[PDB]
Amino acid sequence: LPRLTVEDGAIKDVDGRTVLLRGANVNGLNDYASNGAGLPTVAPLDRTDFEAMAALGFDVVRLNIAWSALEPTPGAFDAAYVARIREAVQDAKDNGIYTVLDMHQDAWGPYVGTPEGQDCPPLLQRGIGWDGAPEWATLTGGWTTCNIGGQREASPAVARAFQAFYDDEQGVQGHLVQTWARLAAEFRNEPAVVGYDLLNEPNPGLRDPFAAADQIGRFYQRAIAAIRQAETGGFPHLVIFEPSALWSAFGFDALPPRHYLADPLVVFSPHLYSQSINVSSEFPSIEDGFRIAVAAADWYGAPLWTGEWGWFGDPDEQAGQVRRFVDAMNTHRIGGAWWSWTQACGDPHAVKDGNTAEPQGNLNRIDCPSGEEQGLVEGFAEQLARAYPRAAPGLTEVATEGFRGDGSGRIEAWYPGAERPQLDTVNVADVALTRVDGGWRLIGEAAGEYSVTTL
Repeated sequence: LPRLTVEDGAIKDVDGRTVLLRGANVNGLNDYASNGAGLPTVAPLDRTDFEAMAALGFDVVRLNIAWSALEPTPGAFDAAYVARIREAVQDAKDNGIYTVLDMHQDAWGPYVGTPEGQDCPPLLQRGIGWDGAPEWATLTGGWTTCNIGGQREASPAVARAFQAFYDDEQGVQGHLVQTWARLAAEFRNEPAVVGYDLLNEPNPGLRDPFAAADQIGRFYQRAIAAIRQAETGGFPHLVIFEPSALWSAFGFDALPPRHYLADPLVVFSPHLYSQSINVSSEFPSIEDGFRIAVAAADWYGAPLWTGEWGWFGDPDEQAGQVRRFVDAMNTHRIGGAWWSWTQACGDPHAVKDGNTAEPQGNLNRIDCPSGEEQGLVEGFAEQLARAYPRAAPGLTEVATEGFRGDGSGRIEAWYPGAERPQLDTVNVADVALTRVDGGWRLIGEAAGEYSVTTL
C-alpha cells in the first residue's frame, strides 16, 4: 500500500509510520533442478496462497525468484517470467502483503549436481542440483560436483562457480547486474515492492570470510548503482543485502565493508538460524544471535530485517524456540520472513534426504508423493500468527501484551483468531476492530503518546 523508506535505522512508510514486515518465504516461482525424481519441485502459486498468508497476519512475502528464469540465455530478459512475478506482487498487494524480490540461489544453481554416471572422489558425497544461476553462467572449471558431508555448499564445483562470478569471468557478474537493473525497472513505480534482496546467501567462493565479504560487497555496489539508474522515472526502493552464507551456519560472519553499501535505503538481512541449524546447537543462543545481528545493522546505520529463519523438526519439541524467536523480534522491533510457506515433494531439500515420499513443510504440510496440501503445522503456525502492529507512528515498544509509541498517524495492527481482541487503547481515536479472515485488523489514530495492550 504506501511506499516504504528507511529513516533513523527503521523501515518506515512515507507517512512516517514504523513498519514491521513479518511473513514467509514463497518459492513457487523459483526454478529448481528436478534431479530425476519425477515430482513437482514447487507447489502451485496463485491468489489463494496470498489469501492464506493474510489469514496468518503476514504483511510481507520474500518471493524467491531465479536468475536462470529471468536470463535463460545470455543477454535475454524473459518478460513472461516477469509477468508471473508481477501477478504474485499484485496478488500479495490485494491481500495487504508487500513483496521483497529475492534473487534466490542455493549451491549456485540447478546445474551443479553430480551426473548419474559420474562417481565421486573418495571421501565425498554426491551433489544434486539446486536453484539460482543458469547453465550458461555456471563455470565450474571441471571441478568435482561432490561435496564434504552432503553439505550442498561444500562442493569444489559450487565454490569455483561462485568465484568465477565474483571475478566476473566471461562477464557473468555484469549479466546479473544488468538483469537486476532490468527487473527493478519493471517495478520502479510499484509501492508494494519493498525492494530487492540482491543475492540470497552469497557463498564465499574460493575466499576466506574477509575476502569473501569484500567481493560480496563489490557485487552489491555494482548492483545498487545499476538498480538506482534503472529506477529513473520511479522511486528508489530498499536494498536488502546479506552477509555470506556462513552467517546461516555460525550466527555471525565478516561483514561486507560499509563503503560498498553507502546508500541510505540499505537493510541488513542475515538469516538468524542460531539454535536451529548452526554448527553449534548452543552458541550463539537465539537471543545472542539477535544481539550480534542488531550490532552489525547498527554499524551500517541500517535497519535489520531477517530474510530467513525457521525450525525444521518436531513442533512439540521446537515451538518454544519459535516462541523465543518471535519474542526477540518484538524486543528488537524487527521484521523477517519464515522459511518457508511451502516445500514440494520434488524440492531438492527432499531429494537430498531421500524424503520424496514423506510429508514436507514446516508451515503448510504437503503430503507426498501426491502433493496435496493437508493443513498447517499448528505448533509453528500459532507462533507465526501472533498479534503485532503492522504500522504505527513513533513505535517505541512491542511486547506479547501489545505495543506503544509516541507519534501522529494511523495505527494498523493484526490480531489472530476468531475471538474478539480485548484491548485497552490509550490515546487512540476512532478505534475500529474489523473481523477479517483468520483474525482481526485494528485501525485507530494517534497524536502523541499511545498504547494498545491486552486488558
